[PDB]
Amino acid sequence: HHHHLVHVASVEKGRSYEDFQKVYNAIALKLREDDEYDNYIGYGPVLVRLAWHTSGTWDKHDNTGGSYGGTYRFKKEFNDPSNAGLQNGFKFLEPIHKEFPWISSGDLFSLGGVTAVQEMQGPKIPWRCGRVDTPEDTTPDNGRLPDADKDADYVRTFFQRLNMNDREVVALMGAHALGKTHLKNSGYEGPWGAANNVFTNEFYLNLLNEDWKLEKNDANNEQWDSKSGYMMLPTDYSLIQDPKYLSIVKEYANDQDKFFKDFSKAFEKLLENGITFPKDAPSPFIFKTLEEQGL
Ligand code: HEM
Ligand SMILES: [Co+2]
Ligand SMILES: [Mn+2]
Ligand code: NA
Repeated sequence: HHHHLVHVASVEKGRSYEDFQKVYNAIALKLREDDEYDNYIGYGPVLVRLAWHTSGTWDKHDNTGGSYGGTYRFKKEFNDPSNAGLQNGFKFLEPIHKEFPWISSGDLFSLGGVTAVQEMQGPKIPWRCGRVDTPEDTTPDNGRLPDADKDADYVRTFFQRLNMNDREVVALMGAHALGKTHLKNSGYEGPWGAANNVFTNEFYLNLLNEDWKLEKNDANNEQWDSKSGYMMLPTDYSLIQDPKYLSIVKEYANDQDKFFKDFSKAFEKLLENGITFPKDAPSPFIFKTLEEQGL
């Protein structure tokens, strides 16, 4: 059994590193300017989640979904219950897309995530251009993004569809250092940590070090809560119930640099799943932060 859907990366006509650095800079400047959003968390976390949700529809079996097509712009995916709240990220990106109308939707959504991680002091994420918009009938159906009310076996099985192994899964879930759950979006409420617009290994430290109590929230869903005001989803808590996940959680809690390196690889892989880069395509771009540019 096999399929023949191939998505070849095609560089936006005549564009090079300097063009994409300008898009990065525009995103980063707006992150700095529109910093009141979500009680001064800012838009960084929602842009990371947008990049992940637009990429995380991928199915390795038939190459449907994924970042290439930019299909979140279509109402079926836009209105996926799993994507509730991402509209805020999309709205943030609208004036960026207006200024740089040549960038594909896929490139913009993925670059938004890269920019957010880097501007929030995370590792450098190499990023490749060339995603090409595909039509409305290529939009994947709802239900390909993960449920939160599940255990480690669910998590492991879920992520096999994205060709992610245990280490890649645990690394990727470290992004929950950023932002928070919002009851109206997901039926869960609260942050995973304190410094939730700074990219760190705090998710792993909190998971291991806090005193967690299994509680019911105001939407009648179970979540783990600490006296510090943090929370963990059942899927997150499963990373310390499963012995193979627990070993990796401990590794990243004890070595931020290792987490950063593994996250960077896994996040680039996530954003590139399903894309064929031709042999003569440009090398991955590593963008400078605003702080690096003195901007
Ligand atoms: C089993 C896998 C996962 C589950 C079940 C899950 C679940 C959730 C849920 C329920 C929220 C709250 C949404 C809201 O109420 O606004 C959330 C937020 C978030 N997740 Fe995940 N997540 C998963 C994996 C990931 C991955 C792989 C990434 C990135 C690499 C990620 C990044 C984020 C970010 C950045 C937010 C914050 C959004 C904000 O503050 O606006 N998550 N996640
Ligand atoms: Co098939
Ligand atoms: Mn065939
Ligand atoms: Na400010």
